[PDB]
Amino acid sequence: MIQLMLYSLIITTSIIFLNMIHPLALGLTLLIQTIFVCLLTGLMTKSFWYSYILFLIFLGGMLVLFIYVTSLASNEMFNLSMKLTLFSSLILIFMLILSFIMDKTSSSLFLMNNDMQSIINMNSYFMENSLSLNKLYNFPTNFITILLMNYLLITLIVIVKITKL
Amino acid sequence: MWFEILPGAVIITTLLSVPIYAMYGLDKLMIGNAFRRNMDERFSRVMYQRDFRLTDNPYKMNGLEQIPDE
Amino acid sequence: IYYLTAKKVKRDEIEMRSAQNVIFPILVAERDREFLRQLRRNRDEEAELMKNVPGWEVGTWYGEPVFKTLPEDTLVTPIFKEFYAHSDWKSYAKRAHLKLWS
Amino acid sequence: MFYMEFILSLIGSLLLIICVLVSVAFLTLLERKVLGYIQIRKGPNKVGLMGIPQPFCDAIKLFTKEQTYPLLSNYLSYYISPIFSLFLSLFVWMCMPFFVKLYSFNLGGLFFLCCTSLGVYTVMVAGWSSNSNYALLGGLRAVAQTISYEVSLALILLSFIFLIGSYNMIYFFFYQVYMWFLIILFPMALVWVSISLAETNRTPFDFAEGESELVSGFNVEYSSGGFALIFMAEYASILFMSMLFCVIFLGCDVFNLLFYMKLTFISFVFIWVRGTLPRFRYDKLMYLAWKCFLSFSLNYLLFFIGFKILLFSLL
Amino acid sequence: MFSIIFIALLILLITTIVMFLASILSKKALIDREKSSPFECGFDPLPFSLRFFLITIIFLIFDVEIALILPMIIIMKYSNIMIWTITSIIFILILLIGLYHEWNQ
Amino acid sequence: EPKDIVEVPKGYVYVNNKELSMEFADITDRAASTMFFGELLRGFAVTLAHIFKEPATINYPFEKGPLSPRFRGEHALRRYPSGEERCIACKLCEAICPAQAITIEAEERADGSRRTTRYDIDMTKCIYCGFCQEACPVDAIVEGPNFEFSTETHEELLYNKEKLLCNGDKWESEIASNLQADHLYR
Amino acid sequence: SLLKRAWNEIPDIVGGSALALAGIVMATIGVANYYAKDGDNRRYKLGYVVYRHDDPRALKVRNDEDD
Ligand SMILES: CCCCCCCCCCCCCCCCCC(=O)OC[C@H](COP(=O)([O-])OCC[N+](C)(C)C)OC(=O)CCCCCCCCCCCCCCCCC
Ligand code: SF4
Ligand code: SF4
Repeated sequence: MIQLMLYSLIITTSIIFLNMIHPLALGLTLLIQTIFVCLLTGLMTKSFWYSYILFLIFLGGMLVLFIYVTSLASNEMFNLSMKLTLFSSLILIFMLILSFIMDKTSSSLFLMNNDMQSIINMNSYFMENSLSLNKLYNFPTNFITILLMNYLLITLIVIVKITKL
Repeated sequence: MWFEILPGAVIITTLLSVPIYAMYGLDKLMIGNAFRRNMDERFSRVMYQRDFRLTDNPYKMNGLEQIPDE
Repeated sequence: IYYLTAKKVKRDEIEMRSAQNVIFPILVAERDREFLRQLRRNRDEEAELMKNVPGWEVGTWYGEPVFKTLPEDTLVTPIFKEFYAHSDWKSYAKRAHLKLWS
Repeated sequence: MFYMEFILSLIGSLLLIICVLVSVAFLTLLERKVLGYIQIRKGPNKVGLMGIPQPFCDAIKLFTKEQTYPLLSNYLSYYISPIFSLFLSLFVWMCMPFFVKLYSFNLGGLFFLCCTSLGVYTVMVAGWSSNSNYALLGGLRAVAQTISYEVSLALILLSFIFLIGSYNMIYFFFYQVYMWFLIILFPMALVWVSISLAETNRTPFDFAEGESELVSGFNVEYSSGGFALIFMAEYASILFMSMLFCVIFLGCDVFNLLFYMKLTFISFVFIWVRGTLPRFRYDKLMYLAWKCFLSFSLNYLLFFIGFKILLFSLL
Repeated sequence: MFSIIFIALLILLITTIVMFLASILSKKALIDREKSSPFECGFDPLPFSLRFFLITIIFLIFDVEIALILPMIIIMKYSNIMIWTITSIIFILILLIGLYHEWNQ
Repeated sequence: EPKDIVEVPKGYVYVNNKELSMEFADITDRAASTMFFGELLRGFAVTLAHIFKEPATINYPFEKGPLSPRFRGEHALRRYPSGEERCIACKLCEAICPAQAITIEAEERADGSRRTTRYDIDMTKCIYCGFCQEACPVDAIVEGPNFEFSTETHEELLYNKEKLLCNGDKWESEIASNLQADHLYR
Repeated sequence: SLLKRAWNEIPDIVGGSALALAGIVMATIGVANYYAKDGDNRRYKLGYVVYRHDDPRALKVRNDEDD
């Protein structure tokens, strides 16, 4: 049910993202889309680690650059329209009552949670967020995360050169 | 003199002591068990599921009186 | 002092893990018996429901088998949507939404 | 699934929100009182009896004054910053270590870092929508210091998580059953005090929201209820930093009354450094956040990497 | 997580209701030309800064770097010890060498 | 004891003239004060010791702070012990008033006296300098002890002759005590 | 010299580098102590782990007393 609520909220924020043109308003629409995307990717998974990782990296880490650039880009304020708010509310109530009149068992995702797994599954009882993150720090896939940290340092070296400081 | 700060501080000590202690009363009222069941490990959630399967109150005990005589 | 405290915490969690390993096989056998019984009633419900759809037999997708290159009497566990089929949404969210609610 | 868990979680969260808000009001009273006693002068008095309903005198006044706006035409973006600020300050408290179960936050440090990473967002919409160059300068300065010590705070708490072996906040209790972490982490205690006075704008890190170099950084156009919500959100952040100091370093001790006495004492310490220290500069604060604290963070994280490897062989 | 959505929506609803009642309780006077003006001290009245932008970029690079330091507390009891130590020492040592090199240059 | 960068002369004192010490004991002392916040600990201790001090708040208006018998407050017009007004309309106070607040208009009275028909002091213009009581040959105009005379309205601070005479009638005891205890200094 | 200048200007970084060198030394000490014994065969397994006597892993189990 709440997965369908997040579907409806993402649809509504995407169509208002298509409608609006003010750059900080699109930045605000992105920062409120990232929360719903984080929660909706939290519904399929065993545990909410990667939603937290996407949260710190994308919203609190990266989009603040977008919010700063779009804040200094536009001198003017938002022109709030009650027509777009009314249309968003109408399509939101329509999509929630459409989720009310729809069977939620067929519309639920087939991806297993931590409790949707079998009871006799030995690997699920060990430690939360342990076996999924294991391949980051084991042979031979540790070279990718070493290359990722090197890639981030090289990215900073690129950014200092292209902005010319 | 300097003991007039303690009107403004000890009240801070009381109010923030409220949201646990009242629950330590309140879980003893409607549940009967003072602590709600910890949902950190998956085995605790499975055994809580087993209790709520066995009885409609998961904090109600199924002791040795449930076992039939044989 | 932190080493002594970590040793105490380690022996406490090893005690809890050993108690979990004691409790586990009885619950595994109980789940085994209920899983086999529920598979029998699910097969019976699918057999009685599909008595009018042409070209349908129980266990295969319209005649074509689901799993090949397997022994003829093997068993694979059905998926959570197919096992919790023939049931309301409240039984699906009864099990699937225990971690998500608390 | 048993419904009294939902009912008691709702009741406990609303009781936590109410008690946090009244403790915010009495924390403003405590700060005005003992901050006076930092100097020779007395604190609030003469209102009600012995100055006790002075924050209610603040609340009646701030909820009655004219809600002025930085421009006359469109000012709905002016509204959304104190709403989200008070929402985050009352929402961050859900990761408090409760021994009786309220929310089973197995990743509480990540939740705290998320709410701190929104602190930059509410102060950025505070700065931009107030239509003034002082407001934009204060918002940019606050975003600068808060993202400058966000990385440092993440590394310091990441070094602390190596001690308990997991991200569960209640695991701070079991590793503090014999001694507090103030003994083992005293330079980390001083660094964490410098961190917690930087994310929340206090006097040692006050170039963002001071009354000297700017008249006010991002509260310059906020008044008549918006300033009240912003003030309550900032003092709730002070209360959260006092609690989070008292969980990590001092023993969690959630039930004991000595834990809340120590929480009031760390709030007293926050008001004690409010009256003592002067204010850092932009260049010296970029020097502090990215070189000294970052180097100490990575170095003593290496120290706990070696120590947790050394104890893993011995245990 | 479903209880967290309910309590966060309740905090948002309570704060919006409190602010709406504060806007009703606020004393409504005649709106003015000068009262709506942005405040500059006294007499009535910024470009892009690259240094703050590279401060945000350094914050972003170190934030994505911290997001790879985050998992290894859990993995320490469930991985190869030599590989984990080599990756952790190499990770923080290359971070420290890069920080000191960017300090010196 | 650090050496002097600049040789200090006899009649002067030099600040920040000490050389920076280079022996290892002083370097370790400065290093520990930098790392462990020792000077900040001394500042915190000095700050915390003032909580235990006596507050100097004098609790207005039940307890009022010290004044002096020479204190300059509300201007007032005195009277003789027989009851005749002291002000002989001699106009040295208006001639000496630097803000020119005093306006005097004088006519001969019925018995032949010189006493005023108009004596106005603009207390919004008066700077409370006390030149009028020094320039008064009789002790007519005087600086009263009163300073709690804040007004709601701008016109109420325009003091007439009747307001000054009422101030002289009201405040006569303290003004006479101050003039008895202060006349030999002047 | 050079270490006196670093101890004069930047003493916290010198102390942190001493702590990091000590942590690297005791990390190598912990790795050598872990691999000196049979650290790959942990005493307390997770889950329910059983071996029959025909398995080669059943001959490598630890019969040490609980510490
Ligand atoms: C109950 C307690 C009562 C007393 C305390 C009450 C208050 C509670 C605590 C408050 C603390 C203060 C908070 C605000 C701080 C404001 C000042 C500030 O930020 O200063 C920054 C300053 C800035 O450094 P600085 O002083 O070098 O920089 C200024 C000088 N210039 C710019 C010229 C270079 O200090 C630091 O950042 C120091 C680093 C962190 C602390 C030291 C950690 C080092 C590693 C551990 C020890 C290593 C081993 C040593 C032994 C072996 C050696 C080989
Ligand atoms: S100097 Fe004295 S006596 Fe002369 S006119 Fe002035 S108040 Fe009257
Ligand atoms: S005190 Fe000075 S300013 Fe006032 S009336 Fe006397 S001479 Fe004029």
